[PDB]
Amino acid sequence: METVEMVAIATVAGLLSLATVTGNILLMLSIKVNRQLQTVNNYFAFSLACADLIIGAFSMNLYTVYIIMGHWALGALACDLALALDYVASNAAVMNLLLISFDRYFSVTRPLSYRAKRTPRRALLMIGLAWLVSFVLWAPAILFWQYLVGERTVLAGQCYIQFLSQPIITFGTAMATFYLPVTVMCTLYWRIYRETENRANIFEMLRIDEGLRLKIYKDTEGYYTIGIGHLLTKSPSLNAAKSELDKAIGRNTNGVITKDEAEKLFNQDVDAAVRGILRNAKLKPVYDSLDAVRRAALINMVFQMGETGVAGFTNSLRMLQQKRWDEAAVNLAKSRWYNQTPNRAKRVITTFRTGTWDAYTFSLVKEKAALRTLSAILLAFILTWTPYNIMVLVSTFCKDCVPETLWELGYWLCYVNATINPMCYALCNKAFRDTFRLLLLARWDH
Ligand SMILES: CCOC(=O)N1CCC[C@H](N2CCC(C(=O)NC3(C)CCC3)CC2)CC1
Ligand SMILES: CCCCCCCC/C=C/CCCCCCCC(=O)O
Ligand SMILES: CCCCCCCC/C=C/CCCCCCCC(=O)O
Ligand SMILES: CCCCCCCC/C=C/CCCCCCCC(=O)O
Ligand SMILES: CCCCCCCC/C=C/CCCCCCCC(=O)O
Ligand SMILES: CCCCCCCC/C=C/CCCCCCCC(=O)O
Ligand SMILES: CCCCCCCC/C=C/CCCCCCCC(=O)O
Ligand SMILES: CCCCCCCC/C=C\CCCCCCCC(=O)O
Ligand SMILES: CCCCCCCC/C=C\CCCCCCCC(=O)O
Ligand SMILES: CCCCCCCC/C=C\CCCCCCCC(=O)O
Ligand SMILES: CCCCCCCC/C=C\CCCCCCCC(=O)O
Ligand SMILES: CCCCCCCC/C=C\CCCCCCCC(=O)O
Repeated sequence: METVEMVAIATVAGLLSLATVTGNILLMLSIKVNRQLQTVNNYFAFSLACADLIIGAFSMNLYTVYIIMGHWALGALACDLALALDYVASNAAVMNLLLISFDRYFSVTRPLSYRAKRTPRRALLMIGLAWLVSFVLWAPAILFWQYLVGERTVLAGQCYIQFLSQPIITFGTAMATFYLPVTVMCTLYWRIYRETENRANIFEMLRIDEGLRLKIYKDTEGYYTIGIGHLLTKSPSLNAAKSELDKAIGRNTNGVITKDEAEKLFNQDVDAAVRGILRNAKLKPVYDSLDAVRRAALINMVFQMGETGVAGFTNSLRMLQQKRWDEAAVNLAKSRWYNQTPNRAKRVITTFRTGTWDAYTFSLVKEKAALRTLSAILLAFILTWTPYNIMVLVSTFCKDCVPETLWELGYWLCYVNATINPMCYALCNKAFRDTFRLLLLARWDH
């Protein structure tokens, strides 16, 4: 290799390493330095940042020395240990994306029953096991394959995994580290998106009908409440209500909360109501029969009158599961419920009639930073790891088809995932972008 090429690769690969080290350090420090970022899902973001910091600092720079020198001059032990660090960190990154996806999946689908398991202690447990499973998966086969075969077939001046020499084995590892994780995460995301728009529609429906209060108030019974009828305490103390609010939110609210904190509290309530419906023998068959829109109209009724109240509408409930909506609408209107809240009752009854949201005027689903970040990091993994996995795919159908130059470039693209991951957080999350900016400006000063 020419000296002109040596300096150029060193500068470009060196700046890439610098951009990767900085970005993942900013991500780790942002979570450390900012309280608003100290959340359960960001424990996984920090864990992912640690894996990407190893890729940037170690893997990238060692790969550069290997390319520039044209051979491996550090010995077989140094080779096998460096391969172990590289594969274990790359797999720990994939396993961390799986932890982010699953946590986000359960927190949206099961907000009540999962956010009782969703502690920083359980995040740390899942993180450690992800790093341990990653090590136990790659490191023993990297170091001991030569001993099971009876020969080290990797030549001196060469560094690669011996068991990956056959393309089908490499394809097997690609199925387990790319194809299956990606299919699992895409399926998890489509469920997360569908649930989010479903839950947002129930929130906007009840916001119109019941009303949203961002400050502590008293309900009809005189108990302290917040949001869309979220009971804080039965205790006749405002400080007891404020303390129960801070325990539920995770911050010193002082009796005032945001719409998103009021939506999170409402989604636990939807889960509590849906648990009741499925446990009630009179509401369970009708709810199972109904579609997503009519399910929300039943939830609306439950939120207003209670479990037994809605169960009192025996003939309307029968007509709704028989798909005779015009008939069900007649019986629902001839009630004390319609007489008290005519505007709200008509809107609910129309929802049961049409099966649409026409009685209300709903906006498209507001994609929150969490959903957007998840989609961005998933697309970042698919984009940067696709070239290498296509190269693996074609190598199974054609022996030595893939040029050495292409393996080299596809490996570099895998590494680029570690560079673009902190960018996904900065583009999607305002709090990350401002903390990254704050930290960079603070470092520039002094
Ligand atoms: C999920 C497990 O991970 C993978 O399936 N991966 C797919 C792409 C290949 C990638 N690396 C790229 C650098 C290569 C290299 O020569 N590294 C040294 C300079 C010699 C030892 C250090 C080794 C292979 C690792 C990540
Ligand atoms: C050489 C060091 C580079 C490392 C920087 C850290 C990576 C994070 C930065 C990239 C994200 C870009 C931020 C711009 C936000 C624009 C928001 C938008 O319009 O959606
Ligand atoms: C956080 C993970 C650890 C980061 C440590 C980074 C060190 C790895 C970088 C590679 C360059 C150093 C390798 C020296 C090889 C040259 C010696 C020789 O010519 O034989
Ligand atoms: C209760 C399920 C057991 C979870 C054990 C997870 C093993 C560690 C590896 C991490 C990545 C694997 C996929 C993520 C599963 C997490 C699901 C959960 O939150 O329980
Ligand atoms: C993502 C999974 C792909 C990784 C492939 C590895 C599969 C696991 C099997 C490995 C068998 C080798 C274990 C090493 C045994 C050590 C023997 C000894 O004591 O010398
Ligand atoms: C995200 C979906 C992307 C679709 C994947 C299809 C595009 C393939 C990607 C390009 C890089 C692969 C390079 C293949 C080189 C092997 C051919 C050869 O023998 O020279
Ligand atoms: C990540 C930003 C870096 C900027 C992109 C430019 C660097 C990538 C390209 C350089 C590698 C060389 C590719 C051309 C093939 C040369 C063939 C050969 O080496 O035999
Ligand atoms: C300061 C660093 C300058 C940036 C590098 C320039 C990158 C431009 C993009 C195209 C890829 C260049 C690859 C060179 C091919 C030469 C082929 C060879 O002889 O190996
Ligand atoms: C021309 C297609 C572009 C493919 C993108 C590959 C990613 C490049 C990013 C990192 C820069 C590393 C410098 C290139 C190393 C030289 C390898 C070689 O061509 O022999
Ligand atoms: C609120 C604070 C956030 C704390 C989150 C802690 C998560 C744990 C992080 C991962 C550590 C994984 C181990 C990394 C190995 C590095 C070893 C090395 O330097 O080679
Ligand atoms: C986990 C802690 C790791 C500690 C770092 C150890 C660094 C490894 C040092 C180099 C030893 C190289 C082994 C020599 C094998 C020669 C084989 C050959 O050249 O074919
Ligand atoms: C025991 C289950 C009964 C269902 C609760 C509904 C009680 C009806 C009366 C009060 C209206 C309050 C406003 C709506 C929010 C209620 C939240 C909830 O308790 O799930």
